[PDB]
Amino acid sequence: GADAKTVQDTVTQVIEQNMNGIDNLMYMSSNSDSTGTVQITLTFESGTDADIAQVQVQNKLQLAMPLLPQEVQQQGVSVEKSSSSFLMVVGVINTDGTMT
Amino acid sequence: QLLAEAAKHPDMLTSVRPNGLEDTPQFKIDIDQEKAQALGVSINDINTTLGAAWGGSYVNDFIDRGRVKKVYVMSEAKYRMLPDDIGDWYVRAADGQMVPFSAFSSSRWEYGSPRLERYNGLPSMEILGQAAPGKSTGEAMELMEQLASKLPTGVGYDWTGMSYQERLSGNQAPSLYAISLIVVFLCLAALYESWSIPFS
Amino acid sequence: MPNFFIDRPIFAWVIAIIIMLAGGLAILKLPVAQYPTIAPPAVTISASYPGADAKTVQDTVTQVIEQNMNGIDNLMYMSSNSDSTGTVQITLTFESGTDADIAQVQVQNKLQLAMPLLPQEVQQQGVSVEKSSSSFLMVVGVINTDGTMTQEDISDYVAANMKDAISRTSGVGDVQLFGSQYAMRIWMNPNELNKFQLTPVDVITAIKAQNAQVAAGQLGGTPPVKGQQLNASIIAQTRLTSTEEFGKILLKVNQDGSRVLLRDVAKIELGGENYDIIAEFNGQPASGLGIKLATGANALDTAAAIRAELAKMEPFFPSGLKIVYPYDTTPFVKISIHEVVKTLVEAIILVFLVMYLFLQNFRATLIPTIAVPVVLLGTFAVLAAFGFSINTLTMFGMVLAIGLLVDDAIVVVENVERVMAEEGLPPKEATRKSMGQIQGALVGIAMVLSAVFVPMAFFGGSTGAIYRQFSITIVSAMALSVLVALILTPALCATMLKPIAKGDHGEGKKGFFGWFNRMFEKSTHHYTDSVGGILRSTGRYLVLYLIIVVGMAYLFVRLPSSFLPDEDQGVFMTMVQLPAGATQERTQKVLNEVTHYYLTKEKNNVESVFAVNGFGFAGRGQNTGIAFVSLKDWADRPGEENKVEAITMRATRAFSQIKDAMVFAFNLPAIVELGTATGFDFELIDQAGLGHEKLTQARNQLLAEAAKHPDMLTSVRPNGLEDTPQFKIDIDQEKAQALGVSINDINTTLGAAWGGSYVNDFIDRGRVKKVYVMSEAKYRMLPDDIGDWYVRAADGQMVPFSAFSSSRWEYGSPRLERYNGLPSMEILGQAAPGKSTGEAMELMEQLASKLPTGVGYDWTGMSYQERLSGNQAPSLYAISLIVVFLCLAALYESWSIPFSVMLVVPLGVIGALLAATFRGLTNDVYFQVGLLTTIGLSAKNAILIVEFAKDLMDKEGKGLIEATLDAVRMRLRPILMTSLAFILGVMPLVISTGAGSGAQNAVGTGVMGGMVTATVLAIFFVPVFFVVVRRRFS
Amino acid sequence: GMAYLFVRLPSSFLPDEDQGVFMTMVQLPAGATQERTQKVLNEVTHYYLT
Amino acid sequence: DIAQVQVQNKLQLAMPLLPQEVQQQGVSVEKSSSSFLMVVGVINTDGTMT
Amino acid sequence: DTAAAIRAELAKMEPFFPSGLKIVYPYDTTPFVKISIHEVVKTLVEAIIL
Amino acid sequence: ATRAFSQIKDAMVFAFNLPAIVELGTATGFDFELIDQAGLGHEKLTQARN
Ligand SMILES: N[C@@H]1CCN(C[C@H](O)COc2ccc(Cl)c(Cl)c2)C1
Repeated sequence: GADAKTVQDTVTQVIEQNMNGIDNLMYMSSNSDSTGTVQITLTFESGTDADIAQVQVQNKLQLAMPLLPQEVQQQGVSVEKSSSSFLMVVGVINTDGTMT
Repeated sequence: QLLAEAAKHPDMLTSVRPNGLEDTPQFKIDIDQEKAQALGVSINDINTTLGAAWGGSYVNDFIDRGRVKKVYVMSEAKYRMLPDDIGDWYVRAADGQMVPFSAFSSSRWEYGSPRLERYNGLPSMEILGQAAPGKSTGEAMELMEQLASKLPTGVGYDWTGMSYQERLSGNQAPSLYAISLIVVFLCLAALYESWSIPFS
Repeated sequence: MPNFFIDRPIFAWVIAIIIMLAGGLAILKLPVAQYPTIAPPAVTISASYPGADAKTVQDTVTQVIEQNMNGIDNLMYMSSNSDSTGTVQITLTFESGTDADIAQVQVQNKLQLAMPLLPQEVQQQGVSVEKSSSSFLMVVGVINTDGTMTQEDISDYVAANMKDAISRTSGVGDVQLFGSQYAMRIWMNPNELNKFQLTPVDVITAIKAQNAQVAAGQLGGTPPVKGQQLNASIIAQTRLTSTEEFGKILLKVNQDGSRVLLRDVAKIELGGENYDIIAEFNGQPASGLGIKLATGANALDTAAAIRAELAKMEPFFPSGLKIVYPYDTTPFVKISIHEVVKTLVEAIILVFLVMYLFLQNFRATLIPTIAVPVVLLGTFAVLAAFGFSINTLTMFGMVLAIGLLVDDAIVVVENVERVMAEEGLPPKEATRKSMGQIQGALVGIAMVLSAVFVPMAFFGGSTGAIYRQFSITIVSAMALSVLVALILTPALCATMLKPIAKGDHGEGKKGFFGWFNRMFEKSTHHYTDSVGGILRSTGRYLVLYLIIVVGMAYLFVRLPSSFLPDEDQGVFMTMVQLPAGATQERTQKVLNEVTHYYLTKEKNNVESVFAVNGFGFAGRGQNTGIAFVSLKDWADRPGEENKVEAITMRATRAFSQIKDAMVFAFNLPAIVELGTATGFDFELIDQAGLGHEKLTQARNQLLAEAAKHPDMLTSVRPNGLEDTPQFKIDIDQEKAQALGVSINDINTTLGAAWGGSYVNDFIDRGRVKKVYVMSEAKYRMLPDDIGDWYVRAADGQMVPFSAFSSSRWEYGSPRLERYNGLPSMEILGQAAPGKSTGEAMELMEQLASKLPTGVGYDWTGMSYQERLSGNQAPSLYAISLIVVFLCLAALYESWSIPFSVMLVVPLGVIGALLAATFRGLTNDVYFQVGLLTTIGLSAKNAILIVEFAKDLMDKEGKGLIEATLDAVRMRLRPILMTSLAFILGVMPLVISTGAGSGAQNAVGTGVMGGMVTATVLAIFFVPVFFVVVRRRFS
Repeated sequence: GMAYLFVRLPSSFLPDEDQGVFMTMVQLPAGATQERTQKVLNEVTHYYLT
Repeated sequence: DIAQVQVQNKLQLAMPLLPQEVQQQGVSVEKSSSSFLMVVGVINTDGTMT
Repeated sequence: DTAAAIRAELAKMEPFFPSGLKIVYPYDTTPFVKISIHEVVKTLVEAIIL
Repeated sequence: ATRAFSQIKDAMVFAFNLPAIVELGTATGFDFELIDQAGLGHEKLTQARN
């Protein structure tokens, strides 16, 4: 329930302020949505240990966690290895038409 | 301006589009707190009413067929669509009187970005496009950066994702060729014990 | 193998080219830092609970966090401090080699699960887990020369405009703001609050209600009606933005209709989140950014990038804003690296000069000039491969290994030239014969030097980390030198050297060179005659060798020990400690006096003073302060009296006359990450819940007992604060209930007024900033001001604090310490002069054994490492001796001949000690590694002599005495010329007196003395050992 | 001639393949509702299936 | 180590949703064997402690 | 190694125990491991002798 | 011990030795899981297990 500008000021900038100084970080791209979502991707160099990169990103994020609004902590800020492409889509239909 | 310039080159660039959303209108609600206190309606009650009715409020969990699921309270659609539906929602006062939102609230229209993007910590916008049939992606990137060089001051560019890898490969190709040639030359000199055969 | 490359010079050239390319790539890619990771990994948990004393923080925060630090791997120990400023710091120290990231994430995760157990205020302020095992690469301060900006303004500007871009700079690992952003400060007036029957609770509630973000919803949101066309997001109450908006917050409306706003009962401004620390640069308000170097980064490049970025920022600064560098050790690092590189280059040039002086051949002099740089580049490549960086330890290790490198090159080239000038063979066959003579000896020397230097890498702890740099560097350089001596150098000798006649020893030359040749020939004849005379009476010289060994033991025992020399790094520190209960103003006056002294009485030596009033060492309060004094360039400070040593002692002597303040000026440690080399660190543990008072009594008893042993223990002092007066408020709860006053309101009013309360955030210029409500300073200074504060009752009447509470003065700890989860007190000391640290620790343990029941002890810091690595050296060096003996037996095919080599070890060592004894140096790391290199060179010379003698005895019918004489004759020249080259190369280090002169002198003095005595003694002691051994076992 | 050919040869990264699947992105103007997007999506589905 | 890190990174998302009483007791994430390495008991020979 | 560290910690604690308190090891499999490995070493030595 | 404790009518009492490796268990044993995978409930799962 927050504007993109407000969530960017309260969440995105605060988080990405401390995302510098991480090993083998090629670049970073973030976006802030009108629904209050903040999505920050840190792309590292090829051959980097993704587990170590995730641990370092967690270590850098925990410095900013107290500076985020209480509702953000309540919703939970997740740090995890990510991919940008779907391996597959598994759809489910109803051949009888009885299910909406 | 960059997109307009890119549209002028249909023979090289195709389907050049921005990977983002245009600025959307937003409905600003101004809740006057002193009027609410004068009418005897708590500000927390007003906030809860507005958020729950229009935005939906997650209350707590229940059990559906043995699975924990969420319970949501939200306004029915017909009372939630248009800006003039705000008047149908009332809030009880300390004395039990039901006060309308119009009695203590006003509204207006503004504009704002629904999705703000940043690259390397600076505001940015992502653009997507293809190379026209018969053209390569390298030529497309060359034309794109040529067009971007003619933008106002303080507006730079960069390549990301696939284009970043393509740029890196192109940049490091000549050094790869030189190093491989030197390695083969040294290997030949070592094996055949001569500087003549390596050069020949 | 040498024969393979003599016939294939181009293949050897290809190998050399590959080594050179690898070394160049490493040099372009190696990281550069002053020192490597020496301290054990350490993780600090910092939390703040504003307005609380040490005991409140300890009971509500420190103990709760400590009780949940379980299941974390490789933890050596844990310590914690809880200060009267409301701050708790918990340092967890892990075993060396522990992954810092894994330890940090484990600590943070165990703290995540303990977060719900902490007070809501601690959770709101946030608990930060950081890696404290590193130090600042640089400090960039920002001042205003116009006086238009306060400290808070400069800090806010730095946070908003400078910090982000500096953080984005390449090679920057962490940026810490020396200040804080703006905060919405609400300074409440108790009189005005009582006028309108308001309390701080009302202000907090109003701020929370009227400064918030409310989720509103969405127009046409899903699920929509069947004909919806418009979808828009609804915006509602948002955070306030300016002081005007906060001042307009409405607290109440009176019956007459007059409105009470926040501006009426409080002053609204943009201040700082905290006011404990006041930073000044030469008396002007200042902020700053501390910049830490990233892992694997180049310090010089990072500093250059930071300075370039600051220059880019400069044109956009407000009028009067200026950038300064209060603490910058990067110039010291640059000058040190330059000095080491220059030392290497001049060593190569001096080797060239000695080659030309002795051989009188130009193409002979080129061969070492090609070999040595190749070995150095290969060493750089090897260091890059093993994940090492270019630091002081590795660079000085390379400097030390120059001796062995030049020795190998000189041995090969000189032996080839000698064969050419004796047998008259052309270069190729002479090179073949020389390599056939020396190849096995070179391989054995490689094995022996590996045995000598590898055991250094297996020491434990921080000292082990320091000796592993030297071990790896010197071992890699030695291995590459030996490989080059078998691959490239023989090929160069075969391809480049011109033929020499069968009997040309240079006497036919004219000028200086002919005279030099004749002089050296007659000197060699005299030396051989004297050696024969010695071998006729070996017993007297065996007695002399026993005397030498006894003197070596004498000097080794009486040589003081140390870790690293102190350096004049262009900066030092001055700590001021005022009496308990002193305020910020008094500490500021003391700091201003210190700054005036430094900028007037030392204006030719001091560039700036960075006075930080608010925290010092082992404490943080209004009665402590620290000043960071930066010195001018070493070029501008010529002479002994203008260095950090003399300047600091003069400053301390001048400050000794300051009253009501203990002020001490001192130099930085060699490695700031560890304040080691200050004796022993001791922990006195409350093991039975005795309490703070009984622990204080036990500590006092221990200190009194320690004072009774001045001959063993010196300056045994507590590393903490004594109990200070505290103002106790006893709230009578029955009275509070009787008058209708809730205890929650009473406590909230008291804490918010006198301690300050963080309420919520607000958006200033697109940044979140905290909102604080505190009493205006006028009304929270003295006990009487307690009577100015009222609390509203349920009946609506404002009751004063005097109606339901009494007050008194008690004593309490302003700083509570814990070690390994138990209450503790830290005691620092050092052994008396002439006493070792181990025996001082033993006496401390004996004294502690007689302390009251329930009081234990532990050793932390450097004492813990000393107990870990105390007995390692003798065992590893016994293994080294055994391996060296086995390698020598393999080389010589004899069980006894090895001894004739192994006896050379004292001959060099004694000299080093003498050089260390006369110059006043100590047994530090540099001295020990230089001693090892001298031992290696002496062993190399003895090995070559014994190899030549035994080859003469075996492959020819020459006798023991005749073979020994001919061997010493053949080996005299290379020994002398190598010793001359190395001594001349290390002369600058001995004579150095500028920047980095401490380490340079430590490295050079021992090397000089050991080389001189080894060259003088071995040349007629090794033949004695060989002859005696061959006579006994035959 | 080799240098001339090298300089004029266009560059890319990897050839595009026919993987049996592709995507179609649809973006309506700002403020458009789910029903209009569904209408546009129904058109795209019709195109591919007719 | 990494398994525990990932498990706790997923658990801190659920932690806010757990009952406050559960949080006050302390949720623990551990990586240990299912069997006791040892049992260290404590008695009072004097019999003066319960 | 963990058992040895635990024993060292208990040895550190023991001097400060209240009078009568005493530690026991009702369940420790370490002695079995020690004796088994020692027995295998003894069999190796005896095999060399034989 | 098991034969003697079989006479205890108040409880199921079994004495047992641990295996060489605790986790491996018995070489002829199997561990089986019956899953309620249609939202049947606890009672229907109990009936299926019976
Ligand atoms: N955050 C507070 C506020 C102000 N800030 C001052 C810093 O203490 C700067 O003082 C120095 C200067 C040099 C070094 Cl090397 C170090 Cl460690 C500290 C502290």
